[PDB]
Amino acid sequence: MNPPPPETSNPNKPKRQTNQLQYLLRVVLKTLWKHQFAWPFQQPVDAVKLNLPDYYKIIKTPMDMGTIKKRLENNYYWNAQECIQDFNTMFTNCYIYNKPGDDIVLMAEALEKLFLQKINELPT
Ligand SMILES: CC(C)N1c2cc(Nc3nccc(-c4cncc5ccccc45)n3)ccc2N(C)C(=O)[C@H]1C
Repeated sequence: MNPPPPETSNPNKPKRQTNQLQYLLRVVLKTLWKHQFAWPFQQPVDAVKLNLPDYYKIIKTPMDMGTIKKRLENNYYWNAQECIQDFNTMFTNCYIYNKPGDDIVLMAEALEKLFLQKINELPT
C-alpha cells in the first residue's frame, strides 16, 4: 500500500544554493523538526504500518519533512519557493485526509503556525 517515496535526488534537475534555502534548513526545518508534534511528519506516511490502504488513494502528492530535510541537505531545490511549496503540500495533505479537530490536524496546525512565524522574516 506504500508508493515509492518522493525523490530526494535528481542529477539532471538544476540546483541552486541561496540564502533563503540555507535559512529554510538551518532555522525553519530544524525548529519544526524539534517540535513535540513533529514526529508524524518526520517520514512518509507508512500506510502498511498504519493499515490505511486508503491514504495514498486520497493523497496523490505526498510530502513529509524527512523528504524536505533530505532535499534541503542534498541541495535539491532551485529556490525557496519550491521548498515552501513542499511544506504547504504536507500541511494541505493532512487537512484533506483527516477531519477538523482530529489530533493529527491539531499537530499540523501547530506546526504550520510555527512555520509561518519563521518564514515571516526570510533573509534576502
Ligand atoms: C491520523 C494518522 C493516521 N495520520 C498519521 C499518522 C502517522 N504515524 C503514526 N504512527 C503511529 C501511530 C499513529 C497514530 C495512530 N492513531 C492515532 C493518531 C493520532 C494522531 C497522530 C498519530 C496517530 N500515527 C504519521 C503521519 C500521519 N499523517 C500525516 C496523517 O495525515 C494520518 C495518516
